[PDB]
Amino acid sequence: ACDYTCGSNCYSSSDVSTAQAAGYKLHEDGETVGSNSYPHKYNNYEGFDFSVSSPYYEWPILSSGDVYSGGSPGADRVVFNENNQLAGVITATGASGNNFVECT
Repeated sequence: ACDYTCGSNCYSSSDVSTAQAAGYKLHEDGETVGSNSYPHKYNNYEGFDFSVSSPYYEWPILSSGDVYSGGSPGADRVVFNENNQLAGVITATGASGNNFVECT
């Protein structure tokens, strides 16, 4: 089936790693992409039980299988810290307001 499921989307650990590495390479390069400038800090107002240390960053993960390069961010994100440890996979898909819900 799917390593991670974000609402309707199905992502495999390869998907997640392709998105995390990209994600992380810009953050170490002091760069960003798009109107809302990703990757950027993730706050954790949801209170997720992420066992890797903060701070956290979020990067769009796309259902198309493309690596985010500006434009529509989509509702799913990858969350990584400074050691490039995966915190988890979240989506805006299914929550109340700005809440994110964790992908399954």
